[PDB]
Amino acid sequence: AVFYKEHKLRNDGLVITTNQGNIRLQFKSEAAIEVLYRADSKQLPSFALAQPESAIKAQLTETENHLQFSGGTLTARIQKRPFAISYYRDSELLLAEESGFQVKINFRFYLSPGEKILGGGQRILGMDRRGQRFPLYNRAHYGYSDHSGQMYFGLPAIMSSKQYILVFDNSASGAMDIGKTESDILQLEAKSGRSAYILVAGNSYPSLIENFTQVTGRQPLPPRWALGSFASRFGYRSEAETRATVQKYKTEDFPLDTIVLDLYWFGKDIKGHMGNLDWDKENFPTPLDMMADFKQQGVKTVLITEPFVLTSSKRWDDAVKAKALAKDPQGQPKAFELYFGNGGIIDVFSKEGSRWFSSIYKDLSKQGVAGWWGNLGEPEMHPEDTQHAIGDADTVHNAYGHRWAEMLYQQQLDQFPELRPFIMMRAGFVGSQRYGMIPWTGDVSRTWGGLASQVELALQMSLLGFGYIHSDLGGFADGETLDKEMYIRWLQYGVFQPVYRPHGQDHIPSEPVFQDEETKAILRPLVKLRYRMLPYIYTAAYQNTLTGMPLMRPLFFSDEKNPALIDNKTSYFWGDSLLVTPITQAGVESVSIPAPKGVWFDFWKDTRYQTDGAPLTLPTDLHTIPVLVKAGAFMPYVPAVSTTEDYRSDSLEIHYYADASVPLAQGEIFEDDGKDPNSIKRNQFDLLTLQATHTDNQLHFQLARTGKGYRGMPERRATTLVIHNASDQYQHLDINGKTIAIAQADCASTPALACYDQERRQLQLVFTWGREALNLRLHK
Ligand SMILES: O=S1(=O)O[C@@H]2[C@H](O)[C@@H](O)[C@H](O)[C@@H](CO)[C@@H]2O1
Ligand SMILES: O=C([O-])C(=O)[O-]
Repeated sequence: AVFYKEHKLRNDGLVITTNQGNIRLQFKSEAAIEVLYRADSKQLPSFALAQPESAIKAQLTETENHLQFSGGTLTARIQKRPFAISYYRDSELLLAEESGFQVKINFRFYLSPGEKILGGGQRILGMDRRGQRFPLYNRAHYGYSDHSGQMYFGLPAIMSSKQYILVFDNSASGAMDIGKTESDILQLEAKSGRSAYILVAGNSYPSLIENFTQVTGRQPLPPRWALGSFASRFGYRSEAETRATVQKYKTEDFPLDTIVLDLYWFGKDIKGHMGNLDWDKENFPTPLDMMADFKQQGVKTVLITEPFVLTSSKRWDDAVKAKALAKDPQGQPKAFELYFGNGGIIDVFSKEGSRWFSSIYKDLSKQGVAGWWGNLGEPEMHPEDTQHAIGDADTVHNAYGHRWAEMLYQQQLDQFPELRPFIMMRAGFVGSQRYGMIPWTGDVSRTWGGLASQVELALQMSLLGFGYIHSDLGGFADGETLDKEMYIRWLQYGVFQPVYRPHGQDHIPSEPVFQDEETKAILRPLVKLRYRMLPYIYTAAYQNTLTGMPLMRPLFFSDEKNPALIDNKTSYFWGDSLLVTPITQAGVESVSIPAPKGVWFDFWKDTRYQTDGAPLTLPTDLHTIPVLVKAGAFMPYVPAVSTTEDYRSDSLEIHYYADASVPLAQGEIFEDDGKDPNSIKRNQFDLLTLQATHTDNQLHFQLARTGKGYRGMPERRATTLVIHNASDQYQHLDINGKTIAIAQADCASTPALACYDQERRQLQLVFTWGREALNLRLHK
């Protein structure tokens, strides 16, 4: 039994006093509030908030039985007796406390009937997690397939169909019960740590995510090369083998930006060497030459590092001596048995651990390393009596990887202020995106079920801040012989998800260049397609940096007033315009795609479909997976290159999908130098926009460029605009008032400026796109 006693308004925050203690409410923006219970006491600081000490002016009003604390869109309604806070956007009930806070740490809230709940991060349980209970304790799930209540990267956060996000801003071993134990109760609990939650509201799912990333952090734009092709396996055993793999990509004509080196770079065996963090010179004898030779071919090098230093490693004595390791309660270095052997964990929460670890990254980055892979940051083993500078293992567990990322991000920005850090990690916390974390879904089995779970995993992480969530393409764990069909399907899906990184245990090849002729004839043009689509992908990335909009969006974005779509985890949006339906079983002959009402085109075949609600049945083939294009889409391409180091947009090819049903459409292409962390902030970019206006007798395109440009930017781009489903009635074209006749023959066979292909229903326009506005008008 809890009740209101008294309140103060101080430094813009409302401090309430109950019979059981102090509660501090600070608005972190107009649509986001931090509620800290036990505000009187010493607690761990926030990990989730990008600006933990901010509070914006709010309107407090008092009545008899209630208080009302309001920012712009979000209102906290604080009932006095019994004490219960509830949350409103306008006068719509988002979320009400039941008992609220208790003692362990425990928060309890009501769930409205029919409310659907996404969240928890990586779980394979269904998209609506209501009716489920699971732990908040990051932990490996080696060889998972079609089920998991607990894996590498949990998030103490949910997204509701009421269009709010709730963050349990707590790093400790805990649990989430989403109306499982009691129908109508959401319960959050932890063993220790901060007793705080954060509620964020939105008018729509895009605005919600914008609001969320506003307060938890925005991903800075990764380097363009992160959207390229990675060569990876576990693992290249030598410099010779790694040079041969870069060579194989060249001699097989597959694009390649980055080669990833697994744990054999620092020692000849899986066991016994972890913590060396230095080249195994018997197997990598000339690594500066190696990395420089690769950079001559436009190829970057990424190295795996782990949080553990083994007692058998070259660096044990030094790490002990520097006080870099986490300690036991006696106060000496804590050592424990890992798979790899006996060892300690680097204390990234301490000054001495951070400096020691940072110095090692600095030395290797100076040698040529372009990016970093941080593996096992759950941490994979983490005994409860391990003591970090700010708390014990069970208190800090779910923030270890988060702090590892922050440490490494700050370090890379300090060493290379003109480059974008590349940081790939397995485990983090809410807001780790603000440190550039690129997560992957761990050690997935080489099974169809492993593939069939990846969309669910990607969407759950994308919705809560992680745009670059991806999988080990082809599958990682076990298997004895390649499942060729599953592999092909996985690398096809690969094209339409955030990072193109095939990776697996090296008894079966993960790289597409090591596959048979049929497999390479299928995948080679799709990996080239990935490169041709870089303007589309990089523009989605730019939008993610601006607004948190993820690259993969769920089907439920298409209709916010149909909550039944929340369950779908087989069809998703890649950017604004493509609905992708991966094939997740062997031998599937056709698919039923639940395309939103409107007009859609087969991406591969140009076929036009219209639907008023009913699904579309498409046949399948081995060469592709089913992709529909939304009418009104602008799909931009550039010619395929071997490496994004050679990237050029001097030649653009843009495909517009016309339909009279879409009378107004827009597209955007974001260009910059692909490497500068300050390009957006300083406006050192070239933002191309395209607007189509489609009426009964006219189709009109308005083209423009904004931004201050960048070094090497083309002043003029050769542009081919291909209009799919173009009317055969268009008589003439004006380009900036200059009339041009539309040829009706020989389009593929003449240097035609405007030509209609009657057999394909495509109108092709070729022109020069310079810095000034350009208007193209077609009239009947
Ligand atoms: O248990 S593993 O086989 O899976 C772990 C990682 O998640 C993989 O990405 C990595 O390639 C392996 C070697 O460093 C690790 O051992
Ligand atoms: O829709 C049009 O404009 C047509 O097909 O003629």
